[PDB]
Amino acid sequence: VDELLKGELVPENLTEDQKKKKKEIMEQESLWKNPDFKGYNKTFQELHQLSKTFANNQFRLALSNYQSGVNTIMKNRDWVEQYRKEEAEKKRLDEKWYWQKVDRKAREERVVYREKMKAKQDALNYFSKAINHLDEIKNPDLRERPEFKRLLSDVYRSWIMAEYDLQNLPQTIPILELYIEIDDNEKEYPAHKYLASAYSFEENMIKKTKGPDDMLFKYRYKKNVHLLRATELKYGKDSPEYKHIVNVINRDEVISV
Amino acid sequence: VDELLKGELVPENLTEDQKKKKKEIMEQESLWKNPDFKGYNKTFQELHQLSKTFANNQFRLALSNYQSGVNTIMKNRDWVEQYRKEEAEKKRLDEKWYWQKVDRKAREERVVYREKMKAKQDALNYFSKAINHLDEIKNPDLRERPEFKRLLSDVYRSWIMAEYDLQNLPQTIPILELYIEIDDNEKEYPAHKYLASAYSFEENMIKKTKGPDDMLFKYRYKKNVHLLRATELKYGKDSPEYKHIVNVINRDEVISV
Repeated sequence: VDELLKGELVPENLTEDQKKKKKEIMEQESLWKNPDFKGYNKTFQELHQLSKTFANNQFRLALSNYQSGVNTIMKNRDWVEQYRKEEAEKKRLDEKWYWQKVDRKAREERVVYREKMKAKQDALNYFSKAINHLDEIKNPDLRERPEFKRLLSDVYRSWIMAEYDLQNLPQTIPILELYIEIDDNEKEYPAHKYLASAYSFEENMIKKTKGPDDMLFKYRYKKNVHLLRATELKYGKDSPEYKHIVNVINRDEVISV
Repeated sequence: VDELLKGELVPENLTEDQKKKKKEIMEQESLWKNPDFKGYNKTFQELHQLSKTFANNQFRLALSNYQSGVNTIMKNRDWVEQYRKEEAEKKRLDEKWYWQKVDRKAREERVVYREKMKAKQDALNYFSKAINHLDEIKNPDLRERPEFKRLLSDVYRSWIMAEYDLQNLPQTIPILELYIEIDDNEKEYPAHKYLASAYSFEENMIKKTKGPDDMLFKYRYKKNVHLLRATELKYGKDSPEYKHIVNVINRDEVISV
């Protein structure tokens, strides 16, 4: 089942009394129809943010931004694939020595690396906008629907992957922790694999800058927990990989005998 | 019986009158409930240092540091054992001379000695922190409990053992003397063995630097006293070993006939 097939958050249209109640409100607003009205006090007008119309409108804005960021990554890979194909298929009439071939290859790598970093930053901008649109949906009931969770995981997953490619490891930690709190996302080993690297980066920075010992241990403890969890999720418990990790964790961690 | 099994100093929870006194104070503190209060005069809040909550909190901090220091020492021996195992099992395709094997061996000894001292220094910092935590437990009654004496000896013993390895012998004298004043640690021959070496170091320094003669004798006398006591505690009085030490000490000391 595809949760984003219809491109909507909650379908809005049953009680006879409720239909009667809605009818009189419609007539009341007809009497006071004033498109030029602007409420001095915004408290009443801000109640619209809890409506289904606001959530549906915000959902498509976040959906559109998510799609735009996805296109940026996909087109970048397609262009890079095409670029190497065209570079290899063109003739080199002045290329006869091996060190010339090495130098040409390094030029291609710089071009490819340059465009990948440029694409990642553009895609992250769309994902960051997609995050902001979803964070202003203040209705708790609409936040638990499968459609909301489907997009929120996809937005977080793409954002974390792109932010990791930009070497922004510390900024990936808060999104990853919110990621594993949705449905059964905690059971996915890739989500725990990144947290292993993300906390390892934090641990090195505290050690490199000679930071507080309390922060050093908290990051070191968090690093092993998600590193061990990923080993269990991908290779299984009591596996040879699991046994190897425990020895590494135990040697690194502090134990009392 | 393990005094550190529960990891606490004194278990905190009976008289009807006392239960009434505790009731009225709790009511009074509710009236003046103000989490932002900060006492301008520190004398009254400093009385919290005599509480059981403070002593338990300090005891657990010292316990945490003691465990970390022992982990530092123990993990190092695990690494040293593993390092020697890995070195012997790797292939040496470019080693054919006896002096080459001697040369390769000496590097491993230098690597091992370098890492051991780093572990000893790292563990010593944990023990010195553990020592400081216990010193600010100001309640004499809580200092006589078996749990406190159990941890105090263990912290002192590890700190003394580590500091001797860093060749800082004169620093072990004050800690060793406080060690043999707790329970029946005075009957341990290792305690008096260390004091014999430590006071010998002090005797040489006075002799070498040509210090006062009075300090030369005092370090010499203290050296002999603990040297003889260690011999007695291990091999027994009127033993062949004990007779050997008495001949040495009498020859070394100055006597009048």
